Amino acid sequence: SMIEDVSLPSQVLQDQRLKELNQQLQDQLAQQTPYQNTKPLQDFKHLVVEESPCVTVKEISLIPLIGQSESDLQQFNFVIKAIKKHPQNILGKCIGTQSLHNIVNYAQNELLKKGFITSQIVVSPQDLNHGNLNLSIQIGRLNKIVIQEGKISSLQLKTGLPFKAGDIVNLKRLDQGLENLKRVYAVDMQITPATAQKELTGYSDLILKLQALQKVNFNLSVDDSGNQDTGTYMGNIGIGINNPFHLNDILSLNVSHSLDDFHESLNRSYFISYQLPVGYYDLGFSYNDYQYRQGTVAPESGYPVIYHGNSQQANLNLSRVISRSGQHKTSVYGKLYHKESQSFLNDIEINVLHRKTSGWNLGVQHRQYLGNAVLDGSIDYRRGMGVSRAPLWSADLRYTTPFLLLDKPAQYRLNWRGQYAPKILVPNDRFYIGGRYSVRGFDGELMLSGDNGQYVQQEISLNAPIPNTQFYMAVDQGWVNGRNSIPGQRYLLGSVLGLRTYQNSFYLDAFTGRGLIAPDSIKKDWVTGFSINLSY
Ligand SMILES: CCCCCCCCOCCOCCOCCOCCO
Repeated sequence: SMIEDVSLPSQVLQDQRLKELNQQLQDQLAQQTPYQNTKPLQDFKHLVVEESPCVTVKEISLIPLIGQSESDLQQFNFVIKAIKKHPQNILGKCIGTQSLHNIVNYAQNELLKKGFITSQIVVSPQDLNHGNLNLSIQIGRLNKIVIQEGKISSLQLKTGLPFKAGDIVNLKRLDQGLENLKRVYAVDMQITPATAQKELTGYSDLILKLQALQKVNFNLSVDDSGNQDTGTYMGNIGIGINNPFHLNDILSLNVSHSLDDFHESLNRSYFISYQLPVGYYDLGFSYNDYQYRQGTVAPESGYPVIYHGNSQQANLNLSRVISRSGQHKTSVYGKLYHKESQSFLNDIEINVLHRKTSGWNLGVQHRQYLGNAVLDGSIDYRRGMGVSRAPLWSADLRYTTPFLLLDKPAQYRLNWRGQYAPKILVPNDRFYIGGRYSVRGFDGELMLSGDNGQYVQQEISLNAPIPNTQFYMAVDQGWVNGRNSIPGQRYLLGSVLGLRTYQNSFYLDAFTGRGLIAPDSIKKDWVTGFSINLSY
């Protein structure tokens, strides 16, 4: 007997659409604007200079101020570490007033490097009488979080901000907490000195002005893509609920209906996503329900042959920011997933196509800023069971930058996704190319596939003379290789030209494309696509 999932095309397109949807929801979360706060005024190539009166330093130490425990100072030994590490070998040199000023400025830049923007390196110059350079730290702390405007529960502050009153002010934790609050608020954050009767000297007040974002958001989309003969028609209802349980949380709902004339299929899809932050951590869970019907409902033969089936997927996600700055953000994550799928023929179940799978994902993601350019990507390791240690490597890379093109503002965009499988994969685990999600300019009725694969999408958009409009041209490329692939059919090259416009909560995206290079079994026909969305 010949085993066959006649629905494999519709399920591949659903997975690609699911991945695109999850990326768009993650991209909706506002990040902190990039900056370069640790800006060296003077480069510190040479701190020691030849000076009129100087003292020979024989010890560089960090010395507690009044009321400072040495556990408080243990966190700041990197300041003295950096001093002693400097290739000018400060220890044993003759230090006058100008070099001492430079050594202090260097240790303060190092303080700002690690994010302590309200702390200050001071010198206790009395012990220089004995050749001892003794540094001290004015530890700047947080006195009060002040909500000048907007409502926020005490629990929201505790879970969204990884810091509390009385902690040491660090810009990495301020930015993290600010990003968590910007999921549900428009946020204004200011640092001011704390006042006592008329100041608290070592303390700061965090002034927050909050304005809640629209609680309920709707997105209705219709898409009509295909070739000049056949096409697919999609309808999407997206609902975004903002801060429903007052936990800086976001709940997303999506219902999709599709009519694919390429595979004479009808598809419905339900998707729910919940996400809440806990300081540097992030918790998420999602669920997808997918159903299809395939065949001719009223055939000429009088023998109706309908293939239909359902598929469910549940996911639990946990990620933690491990490193961040004004120009980068890095996090590690772990996923737990369970999948279940069954197929039918005229309401009779095909037993050998009943599939339950489960497994876990481990990965790391990074985002990097330089100027107005954004670079972000991830690498993922997956392992899943069946009914057997099937390892899958996944990777992602995206790059965006503005640039001038014939003296008009423009944007360049590159999307790259790659998959490497050491072992044989089942059909659904393969990497597919050709269609709106993998290589544009192809209709997707026939896709190339391999156990290993990668595509790179490239696109340039320029502003139209009309406001809130832009033209774009795109060139995409796909590659498949490894098992489940046959040579000579391993490459796709498509091109797309189109336009996009936004008219007062109405978004249009239309493109016409064609396949440039393809194996003989691929049509290289002309394709069109029209997308309309309404948010309110
Ligand atoms: C440590 C592994 C991280 C994940 C890497 C997966 C991306 C590797 O994809 C390889 C698939 O290549 C298919 C054919 O490639 C031909 C073109 O190659 C030129 C660019 O490498």
